[PDB]
Amino acid sequence: RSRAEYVVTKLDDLINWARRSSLWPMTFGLACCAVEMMHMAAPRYDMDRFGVVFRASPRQADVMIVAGTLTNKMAPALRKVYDQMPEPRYVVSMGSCANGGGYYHYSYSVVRGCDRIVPVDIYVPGCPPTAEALLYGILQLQRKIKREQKLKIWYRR
Amino acid sequence: MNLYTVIFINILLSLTLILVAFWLPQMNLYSEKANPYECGFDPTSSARLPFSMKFFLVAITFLLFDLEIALLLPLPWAIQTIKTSTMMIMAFILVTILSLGLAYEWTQKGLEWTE
Amino acid sequence: MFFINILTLLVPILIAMAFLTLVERKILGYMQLRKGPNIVGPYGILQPFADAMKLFMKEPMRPLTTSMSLFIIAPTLSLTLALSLWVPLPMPHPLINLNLGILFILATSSLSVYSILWSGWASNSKYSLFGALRAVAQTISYEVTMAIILLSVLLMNGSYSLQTLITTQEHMWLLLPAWPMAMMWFISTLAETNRAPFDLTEGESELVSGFNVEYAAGPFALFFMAEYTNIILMNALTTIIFLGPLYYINLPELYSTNFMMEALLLSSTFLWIRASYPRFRYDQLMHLLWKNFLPLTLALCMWHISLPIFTAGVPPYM
Amino acid sequence: MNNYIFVLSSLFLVGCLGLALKPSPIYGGLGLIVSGFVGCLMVLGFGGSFLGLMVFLIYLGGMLVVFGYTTAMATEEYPETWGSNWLILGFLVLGVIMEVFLICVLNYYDEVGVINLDGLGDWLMYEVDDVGVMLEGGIGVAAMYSCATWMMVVAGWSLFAGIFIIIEITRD
Amino acid sequence: MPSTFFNLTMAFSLSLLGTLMFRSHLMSTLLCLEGMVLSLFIMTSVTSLNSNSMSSMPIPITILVFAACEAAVGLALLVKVSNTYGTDYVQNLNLLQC
Amino acid sequence: YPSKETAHWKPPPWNDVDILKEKAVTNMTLNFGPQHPAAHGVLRLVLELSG
Amino acid sequence: EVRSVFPEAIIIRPSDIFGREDRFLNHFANYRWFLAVPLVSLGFKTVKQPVYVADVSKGIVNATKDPDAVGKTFAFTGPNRYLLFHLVKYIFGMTHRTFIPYPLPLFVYSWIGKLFGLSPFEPWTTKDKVERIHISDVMPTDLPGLEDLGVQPTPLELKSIEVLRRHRTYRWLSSEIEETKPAKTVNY
Amino acid sequence: MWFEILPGLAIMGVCLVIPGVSTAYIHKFTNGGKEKRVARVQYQWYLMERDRRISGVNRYYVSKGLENID
Ligand SMILES: COC1=C(OC)C(=O)C(C/C=C(\C)CC/C=C(\C)CC/C=C(\C)CC/C=C(/C)CC/C=C(/C)CC/C=C(\C)CC/C=C(\C)CC/C=C(\C)CC/C=C(/C)CCC=C(C)C)=C(C)C1=O
Ligand SMILES: CCCCCCCCCCCCCCCCCC(=O)OC[C@H](COP(=O)([O-])OCC[N+](C)(C)C)OC(=O)CCCCCCCCCCCCCCCCC
Ligand SMILES: CCCCCCCCCCCCCCCCCC(=O)OC[C@H](COP(=O)(O)OCCN)OC(=O)CCCCCCCCCCCCCCCCC
Ligand code: SF4
Repeated sequence: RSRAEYVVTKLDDLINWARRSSLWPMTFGLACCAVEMMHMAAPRYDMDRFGVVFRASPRQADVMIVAGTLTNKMAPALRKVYDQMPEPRYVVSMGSCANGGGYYHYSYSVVRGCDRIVPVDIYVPGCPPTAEALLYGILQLQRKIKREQKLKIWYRR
Repeated sequence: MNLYTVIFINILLSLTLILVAFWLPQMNLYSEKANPYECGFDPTSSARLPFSMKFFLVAITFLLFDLEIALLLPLPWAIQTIKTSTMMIMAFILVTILSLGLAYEWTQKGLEWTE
Repeated sequence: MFFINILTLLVPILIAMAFLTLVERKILGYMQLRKGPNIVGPYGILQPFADAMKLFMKEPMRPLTTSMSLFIIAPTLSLTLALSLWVPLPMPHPLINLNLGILFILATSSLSVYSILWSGWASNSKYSLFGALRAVAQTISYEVTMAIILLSVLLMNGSYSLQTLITTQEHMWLLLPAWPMAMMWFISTLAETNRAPFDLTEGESELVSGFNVEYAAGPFALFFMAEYTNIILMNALTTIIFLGPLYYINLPELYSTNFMMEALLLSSTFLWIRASYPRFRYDQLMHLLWKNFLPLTLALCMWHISLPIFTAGVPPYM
Repeated sequence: MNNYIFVLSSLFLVGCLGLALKPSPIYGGLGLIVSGFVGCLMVLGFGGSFLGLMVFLIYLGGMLVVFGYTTAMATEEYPETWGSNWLILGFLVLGVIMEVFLICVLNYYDEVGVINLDGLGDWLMYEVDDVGVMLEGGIGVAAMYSCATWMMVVAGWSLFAGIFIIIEITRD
Repeated sequence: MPSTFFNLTMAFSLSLLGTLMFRSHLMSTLLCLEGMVLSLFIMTSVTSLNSNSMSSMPIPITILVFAACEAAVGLALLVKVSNTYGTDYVQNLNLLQC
Repeated sequence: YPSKETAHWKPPPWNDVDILKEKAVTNMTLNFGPQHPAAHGVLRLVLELSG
Repeated sequence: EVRSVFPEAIIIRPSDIFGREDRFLNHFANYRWFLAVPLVSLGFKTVKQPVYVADVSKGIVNATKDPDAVGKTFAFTGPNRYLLFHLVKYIFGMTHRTFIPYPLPLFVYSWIGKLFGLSPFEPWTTKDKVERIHISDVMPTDLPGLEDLGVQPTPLELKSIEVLRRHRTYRWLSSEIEETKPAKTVNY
Repeated sequence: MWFEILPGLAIMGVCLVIPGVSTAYIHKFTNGGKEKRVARVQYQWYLMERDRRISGVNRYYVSKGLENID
């Protein structure tokens, strides 16, 4: 193909490499799934070794790991801290509660899955999913944003 | 001239970094994106309201102590004087007076924070 | 050639800052029974470049309530003052040779505090206001104590230049005559650099992120670069002042190597301290620096006034 | 490199103009910090570095305490800057225009009075000791320890009595 | 030097004009006082450096010391005013007319 | 010597201590959490703070 | 062409749509980043009746469901027609920013629109953009509209603050609807 | 293990020895095999200006010895 197309593809690879090697989650959790999330932070699995480091403010966050039961009282707050994240942001639902309500699906005060509130990039199943499974979801998200072709789509526009 | 040049180079470097940081990435800003952060909820009141200061007396004391520092700072040239006895006595008096003021404020609980 | 000298000072300092971030991650991990970054690059050495590129390709935040002018001005001010504080250090020859070097250092440090304050006030948020006020209290305490410490040390040295400090420590470190104020100076540098246990402005657990809680991407990167450059800066200043590297007129490379080793050891000590200790409360920091350090600092200042007088060891003017 | 001191003096005048125009005290302290830095540069250009660095450090501490105080009690919901009021911004640009007009008037009408553009940069350093040690400005301030002990003791008593005074005022 | 001294005198004149023309903020008035102080310091320092008067070089430091004591007392009085009223308003400080 | 512009004046108090209206304490209200590291995720601690 | 290929195609012709992510209200609000507002003939003799994006979308959905909409051309317009000057004046009044209009002739306005349009990314404006800005909206007389598709046209005065509150500063951020004077409407 | 820190430590060490060594070499190169002269006082500055006038090439570092004396 064109020489400029190759340059654009390599720039896409570089941008995707940077964004997948530096994934900072918001220090945000709701329940037992967030307990497994800090067990992923624990020395056995070392998200920091993978380059994944928690940041407290949503402004410095890249991904949002919805780890727990999203209730009706919590949903505006979750939407607010999602909206306050800057644009290259991703969402990892974790556990059956955040996926589709889970054990509290038919409850009066539970949002039936956080995908009703925020656009979810990756769903991690389990109750709780193990820290292995959450780490697998993080690596799958890294592959997904490695697959992104933003500058190539912009060039083909 | 060299110091001015390197200061200007630092200024240009940081301005270039913040300029490329603001003009390089894709912009998508809306109202909820740029609303202020209050841990997920709306702020009850503006952050420009008065915000009480419990160490105001310590800050005023810091002003006076900083001027005591400014008085004490010509000592490395003062020790070169011919009359070292006068300089030594005056420096001792100054540091002792400063220490007595600190001790009096400590006794009168000025270093403790209000409420 | 002077511009090439500017480049070969500025660029290696920036790369050393980025690899200081990497080495903090590795050292904290290995002190926390984990590994730290070893995937991004051979041994994690591409992780800081990945983080820098991600932050500079993420969009910045411009909040509605935020004063845009000071919000923009504060991080570039912080980075410029960090590099300006780096500029006059002799290793053993400074890029800019000053007479009142430590006075330049003190002025530039206080202006960096102003960068933090203006960031906290411009980012119109309550956590940012908390970070600004905590910065005010912290810099009050360490400013008075550190000024008296440096006054006593340079009274032993004799002048405000730093090549004079090299000549002073030609035969012996100043750690041996002045080790109590060396300890107090080390704690003062921790509080100046806002490192644990005296960080208290980027309060992770007490606040959310403190003064830079509304900052995102590029300006946040500028703040982080300024802080870690200040870490290497203050440790370099500590080893220049107190742990005098071996200086020989025929070869300065030995001085540069010894300075590098001692500065790396002090920076690793900073990371070690952050791993080891829990955070102070910010009124306890002021009470510490005003009730324990300050009376002893005044006493030792009087002692170092007296000491060259009764020992006849008054230092030379030049 | 001739009008460098004049440019600094003009910047100091502009900073004092903003401080006189009185924005919110955060911006007032900012203008005072910039004016202090500019005055430090002016003292640096005219001579010894010690006085400029001293006033710089003193004003850094002072405006730090002022910033804390204006966040404490001298604040409002909408802080007023130079651009928030049309009258204040108009006074700012009118003061700049009046400064330019006055320096042009003193350049043309008064010839060599206080301002001379042709003579600018010629009368900055009058006389200097070309060969000589012990000439820097900090040595006189050091001579306050020996030559002016009365000056030393009145300054020290001012600080001591000031500690007692502020404790008694804020005793409440 | 004469153009610089004229500019410093005009800076003092502007700071005095700001002090004499009150707005709502006593803190802003104190800042104008500190600007007058800064102009005085710079004038004294450049005069001493121009005339090589090292004997008179302690005078600017003495000016700074006493002026900082003035600013300290002003901040303490502003603390008392804010404790009385809630603001530092000179329009609130007005009940001594009768 | 009262006039129209000074007829509204009152004599000063005998002890020079004026009865002022009690100003309302404007304490800062903060939402500590739920998005807070110390709030354990789902706590909205409404904090009324003086300083 | 769509009528030739698909003879019973429902053709919906809306006016300049305004909404949260539009390029009409946000465009005129982003005119504040320059010194003045360069309108052609000072914004007069140019009539516009913008239509809400939710109204257009409700009309489209009701066209999917409506049995009597087949083969028709609908005209989706707002309830009030404004001159371009009064519209931009109302936009800047809702922004509380400032308002400095400037009469700029159309040929040089198209020139600077072309200059902005020669951009590799999304341009701020184009020659076609400024031409569509200064083309007046026709008055829909025979065509059916939002009322005939069952949608009440919500007014710009009612839905304006959900768009232009972002472009305000901190001083005017908490300003209500009633603090801005509504623009004068024209019957023609 | 604990020696995986050593690559980053070595990069930091090289990036810290570069500025001082490069500054010394640049001073020596720009002053002609000698260290850059320090004028901390007016006497030393006057010496530097006298050397600059004496050299005849408007460079203070070009020193003249006994070859200029008959
Ligand atoms: C039981 O009840 C409950 C709780 O209660 C106990 C809860 O809590 C709770 C909530 C639970 C959670 C939210 C889970 C959260 C998990 C934890 C709290 C545990 C995890 C632990 C931590 C967060 C502590 C981590 C500690 C560390 C030491 C890690 C280090 C972290 C840091 C932030 C510091 C390091 C910094 C970074 C990672 C970023 C650094 C890098 C940069 C910013 C890069 C800057 C560099 C540049 C810009 C340089 C550029 C310049 C150049 C010259 C480069 C050249 C470039 C080229 C391209 C050439 C729930 C739900 C709950 O039910
Ligand atoms: C750069 C060189 C190396 C520096 C040291 C670097 C390595 C060590 C780093 C350790 C980690 C520090 C992390 C932060 C710790 C913060 C807490 C802290 O330090 O608190 C300070 C603590 C405070 O103690 P405290 O707060 O627990 O005490 C309680 C005090 N009250 C009740 C009032 C609250 O200690 C000090 O303040 C001591 C400072 C040093 C004193 C040194 C004195 C030496 C002896 C002098 C001469 C004695 C003889 C005189 C002549 C007699 C003749 C007969
Ligand atoms: C983002 C905005 C940032 C604004 C703030 C910028 C801060 C810059 C960094 C901190 C500066 C702190 C103050 C330093 C003052 C000078 C210190 C000093 O001692 O300088 C003296 C020195 C030589 O003097 P001496 O040591 O006696 O040597 C004589 C014999 N060798 O050297 C000299 O005499 C040289 C005199 C000039 C030195 C300072 C140069 C400053 C240049 C301007 C910076 C700002 C530009 C304007 C804004 C641009 C747009 C943002
Ligand atoms: S999915 Fe299971 S483990 Fe996870 S938050 Fe829900 S109940 Fe807890």
